[PDB]
Amino acid sequence: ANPCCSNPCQNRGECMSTGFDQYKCDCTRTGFYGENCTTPEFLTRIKLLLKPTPNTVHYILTHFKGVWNIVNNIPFLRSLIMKYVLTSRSYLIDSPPTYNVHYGYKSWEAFSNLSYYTRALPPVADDCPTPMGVKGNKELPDSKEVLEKVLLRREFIPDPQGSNMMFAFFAQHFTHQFFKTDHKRGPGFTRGLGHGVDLNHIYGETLDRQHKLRLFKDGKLKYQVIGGEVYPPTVKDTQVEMIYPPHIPENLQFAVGQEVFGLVPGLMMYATIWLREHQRVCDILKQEHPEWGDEQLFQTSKLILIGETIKIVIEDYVQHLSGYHFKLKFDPELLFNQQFQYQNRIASEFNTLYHWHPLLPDTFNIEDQEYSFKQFLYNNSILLEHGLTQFVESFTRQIAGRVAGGRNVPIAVQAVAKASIDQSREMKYQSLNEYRKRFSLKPYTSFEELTGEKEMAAELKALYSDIDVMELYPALLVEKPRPDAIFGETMVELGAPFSLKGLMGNPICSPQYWKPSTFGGEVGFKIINTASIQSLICNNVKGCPFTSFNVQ
Amino acid sequence: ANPCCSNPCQNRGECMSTGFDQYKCDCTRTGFYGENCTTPEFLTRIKLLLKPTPNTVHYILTHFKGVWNIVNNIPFLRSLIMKYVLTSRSYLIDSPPTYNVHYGYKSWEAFSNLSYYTRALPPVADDCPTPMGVKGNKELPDSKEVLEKVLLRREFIPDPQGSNMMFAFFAQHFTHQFFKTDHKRGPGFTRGLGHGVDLNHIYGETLDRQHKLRLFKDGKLKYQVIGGEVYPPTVKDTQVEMIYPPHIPENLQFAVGQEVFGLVPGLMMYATIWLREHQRVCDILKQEHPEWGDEQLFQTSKLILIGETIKIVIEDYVQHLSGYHFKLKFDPELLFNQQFQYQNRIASEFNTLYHWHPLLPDTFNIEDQEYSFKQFLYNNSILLEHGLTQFVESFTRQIAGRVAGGRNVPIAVQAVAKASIDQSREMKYQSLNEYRKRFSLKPYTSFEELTGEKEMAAELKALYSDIDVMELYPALLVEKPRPDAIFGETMVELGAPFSLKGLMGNPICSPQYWKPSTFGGEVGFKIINTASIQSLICNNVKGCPFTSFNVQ
Ligand code: HEM
Ligand code: HEM
Ligand SMILES: C[C@H](C(=O)O)c1ccc(-c2ccccc2)c(F)c1
Ligand SMILES: C[C@H](C(=O)O)c1ccc(-c2ccccc2)c(F)c1
Ligand SMILES: *[C@@H]1O[C@H](CO)[C@@H](O)[C@H](O)[C@H]1NC(C)=O
Ligand SMILES: *[C@@H]1O[C@H](CO)[C@@H](O)[C@H](O)[C@H]1NC(C)=O
Ligand SMILES: *[C@@H]1O[C@H](CO)[C@@H](O)[C@H](O)[C@H]1NC(C)=O
Ligand SMILES: *[C@@H]1O[C@H](CO)[C@@H](O)[C@H](O)[C@H]1NC(C)=O
Ligand SMILES: *[C@@H]1O[C@H](CO)[C@@H](O)[C@H](O)[C@H]1NC(C)=O
Ligand SMILES: *[C@@H]1O[C@H](CO)[C@@H](O)[C@H](O)[C@H]1NC(C)=O
Repeated sequence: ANPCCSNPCQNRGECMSTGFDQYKCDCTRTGFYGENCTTPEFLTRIKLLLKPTPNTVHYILTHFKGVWNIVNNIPFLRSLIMKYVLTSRSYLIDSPPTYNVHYGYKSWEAFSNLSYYTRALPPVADDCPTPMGVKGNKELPDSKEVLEKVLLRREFIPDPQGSNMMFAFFAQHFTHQFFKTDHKRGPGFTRGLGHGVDLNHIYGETLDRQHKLRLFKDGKLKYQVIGGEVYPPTVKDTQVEMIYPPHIPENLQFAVGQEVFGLVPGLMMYATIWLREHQRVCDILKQEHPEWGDEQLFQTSKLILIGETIKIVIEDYVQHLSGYHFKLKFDPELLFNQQFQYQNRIASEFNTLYHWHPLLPDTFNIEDQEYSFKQFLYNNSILLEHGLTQFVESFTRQIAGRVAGGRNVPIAVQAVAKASIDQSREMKYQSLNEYRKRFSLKPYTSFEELTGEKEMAAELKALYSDIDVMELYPALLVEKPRPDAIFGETMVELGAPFSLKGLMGNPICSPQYWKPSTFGGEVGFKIINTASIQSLICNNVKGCPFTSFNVQ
Repeated sequence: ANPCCSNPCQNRGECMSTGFDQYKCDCTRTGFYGENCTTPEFLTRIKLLLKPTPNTVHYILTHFKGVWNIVNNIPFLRSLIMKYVLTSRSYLIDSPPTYNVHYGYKSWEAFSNLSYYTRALPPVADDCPTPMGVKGNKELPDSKEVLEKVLLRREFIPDPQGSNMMFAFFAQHFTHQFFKTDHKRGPGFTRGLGHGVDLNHIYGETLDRQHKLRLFKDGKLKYQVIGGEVYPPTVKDTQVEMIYPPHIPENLQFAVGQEVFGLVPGLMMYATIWLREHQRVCDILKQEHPEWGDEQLFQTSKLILIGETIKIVIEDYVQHLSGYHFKLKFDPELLFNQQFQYQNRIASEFNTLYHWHPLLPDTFNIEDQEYSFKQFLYNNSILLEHGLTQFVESFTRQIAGRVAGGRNVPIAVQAVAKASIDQSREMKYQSLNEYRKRFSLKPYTSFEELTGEKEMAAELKALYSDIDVMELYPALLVEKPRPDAIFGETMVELGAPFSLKGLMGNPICSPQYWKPSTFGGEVGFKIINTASIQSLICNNVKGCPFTSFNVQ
């Protein structure tokens, strides 16, 4: 019955109901006027007829390698480009935040309550007739059918871009500091109240935890030496709360920080590399500051490690991911002369679009072995069995599945994939098209336009019947990838704006923070400014195993 | 022993210890280079030799009434001026926040932990020799001596600017949503985790509270009709936790929202006016939105009331306070084209500089009576006895004490004044001069320069011996007021930057929020844009008592 159920306001205007069966669009600053913020203002016209499309843009970024190699060596230009990608991307995210599972309207509860993931688009009014608003049928197609028909994996489809199990697991570890659904409250609620790259997955979400994981000597994190390698301390020694199956023999119940990283050796591999890293910096810092004490050593390293993380995430992780030939750059000063909010609130659409389960192969091949999901899970004895060096070697040399394209979700995690479907639904999401539009994309005219092929498209059409009812999660995985890429337009276009705001909207990037002394001097500032995934592994892994997020 | 104890870094450069008995200044972006961020860069030189002083600036703003009457009538100019006071003021506040009681260095703990009030200047290293760093004696002068000698009130000194008990009590009520020391943790810790104008003092700091204070009908706040007037409901009925002396007969234990507002009828007078206001808007909104429900009515009104508050605070409260002839303006768009962070962390220095106890008269004269502190306190029977209209009349017609100038602290709240002295000390504050400098002021060369007279100045010199050791709180109250003003340079120059950031760094002011629909339409947007203290009282008080923050 809500007159805004039809989602009538275009170009980002807001729908306000002014009656019962009447509504109104707040086209403020949308650049468009008219009943539904549709009639563009003259200047809008100009901009529109001059702005390339994500694909043409993507094309240039993907081709002309030579030109790019010139561009990448002319600092001004590089900063000029990065600055723009940085600003244009960011302008797509509401900051300060608005809307959440419970609020389709601004509200102070929505703004102040940090327990909710924010929303890029409001939920759907509960009294709307069809689950996507007004379009489509009384109910969406059965998630089990959707799952099986176009999601489940038949033959493992490797990713053409090259993503290996180093990339796959980094993505798990990294995003898991912020993606932490409080399943006690419901999807839509988070436990990462730090809403970003705060490194809580290393240090603990709370002071008590952090304090239990800490050594209180030279600023270091607690640990243990097994074999000759440095591993996280036990749950029995530290007493931190970790999630482990009742049969772990104790002694393998590592502590770490993010309570769920004991569930997969790939996470614990990284969790150990970072513990190692923290300690390393404590040493580097302590050499510079004989006068410092345990806290300033700790607090300063945590700042450096957060810097390294943001550096690696843009110049290695996202670089690989992008496919672009342009050398992305992590340089805070780029936004010192730009209007930019140094704050972030993680949106559930970024949580949902980030369920990259179609990256997990069918077996984890750790040189001389090929473990099953069943044997890999919760098995840190494998980790102690092979040990980082030959783990970075194994995983560096092991492609991951393709995310976009369709039918690549391991039937092992099919329960998780269906869950993504079911939750988006209970969270009253909007169609893939509403989202596409919200992100300046052109809505798909047919399921086939979506997929770029016919059998899945066909199966979708049978199921959803109207392209304008196609759900966001499924369509992201069942979507025509760009050339020899891992994802399609939708995934890169929604996630990009989200990923860059949380990375650049971190306080260490603010003019007041971005200065040497913040990090313990000009030496700690290099640590951040010279960080790479290769350096992270070289410095903390036994033999300087060569690494990459790309399989050779 | 900390080599930074001497506070060697000038022009806002940060001190980093690089040794044990060696330090270093991070003059980044300070505009100055050289060992102590002292040698100005050429461009700095230009700015410096062209920037008037707070007093000459103040002069112009205080004089030339006619010229101002012209400027106040040419929109462009007015926006042009307000925009600059708004931007220049704000650039004096670290946002994102840095430093706190426990951290003299940036730290993630400092940044993320919302339980601490932030710090404009870092605390003093615990291993520094003298309590202000390196300068002064092993101990500051006895607070009791300082209190009695230059703080306590002899003969009531009324404020030459005109402040009445309407102003005095509004400042109490308003600032008390954000100034809420958690005396169980220690000074330096706050309970207003909303860090600003969120109106928790009306709605409750928490959802549970809010929910108990709420009616759940038409979006209204719970209440009761006594006589014929509308007053807050009881603690018995609602069950909210209020602070009241064990002898309040129940039935006079009003609920309200800020747990300490039952302690003084002046607070409860406002707390009842705002309850009334909320309800009023619920009615206005409901008329516009027959389709809305209890939540949207509630959440929307709260946003409007937060708007009115920011409107009244800049165009009436700060307007009066300022003494300026220029018409201040609350207009969010002024900052839509400016770099500005829409966030705020309340600093303890703002808490301390805001203890305006020298405003309280010796008796509360409520037309036909002159109550003593002892009879006014916790006495809401007086409120029910006289009743808002003749309360706004009484208080409108009653000057308040002068804050600056010296010796005007009611001996009745001398315990609170001494406490301000004690706590600043325990919180390891810095001298008035360090603060003056941090706020682009010229340090006082003598106690007499500070006071603008000799007996107190003399008593101070006996006591502190070095001007450079004079403490921030005392000097604020014992300071030469500007002409016929209530405070001096330091109070206006520190508190200004603070007060404007918290007011303008509110999400409702952000481009995404500042739009009609956010407030329920173009109607609720007027409520905000046409708000005045006179309107607030007219609409909710029995006979439209004329009001003002100025005594005739
Ligand atoms: C073998 C490793 C993996 C396993 C077994 C696995 C398993 C799961 C499970 C059981 C959930 C929770 C399902 C629910 O009840 O809602 C989940 C959530 C998630 N997974 Fe994975 N996953 C793995 C790898 C990945 C990878 C490589 C990514 C890539 C980014 C990923 C991203 C996510 C995200 C973003 C969530 C949501 C986090 C949250 O909201 O708490 N997963 N995964
Ligand atoms: C008759 C009313 C008043 C009484 C009896 C009173 C009493 C007190 C007391 C006992 C404290 C706490 C002292 C401590 O630190 O232990 C305090 C704090 C404070 N008072 Fe007053 N006061 C009154 C009026 C005012 C007014 C009119 C203002 C003007 C703004 C004011 C501003 C403050 C501020 C800013 C604080 C700090 C709040 C906090 O940090 O919790 N007070 N007052
Ligand atoms: C820098 C580049 C861009 O903005 O074009 C870029 C940045 C971020 C992403 C990105 C997209 C989805 C999930 C995580 C990151 C991406 F795919 C591409
Ligand atoms: C707007 C005006 C200005 O900046 O000049 C202004 C702003 C804030 C204050 C102010 C000063 C001391 C305590 C509280 C507020 C003030 F006294 C004057
Ligand atoms: C605006 O949208 C409504 C609802 O979708 C539609 O019925 C109406 O005709 C549209 N009007 C214009 C001018 O676009
Ligand atoms: C956040 O808000 C929702 C509803 O307003 C509520 O269910 C949840 O408990 C809130 N959490 C807190 C800590 O206020
Ligand atoms: C765990 O790893 C060990 C050693 O790598 C392996 O032999 C075993 O099969 C795994 N555990 C399970 C339950 O499969
Ligand atoms: C810098 O500050 C220190 C400590 O106050 C002082 O002793 C030193 O002489 C100053 N040097 C310069 C060049 O300002
Ligand atoms: C904030 O920090 C201080 C010390 O680090 C601590 O005492 C306080 O409990 C912290 N609060 C929270 C919520 O972390
Ligand atoms: C409170 O004030 C009322 C009305 O002004 C007065 O009659 C009464 O004596 C006071 N209460 C007490 C306990 O004295």
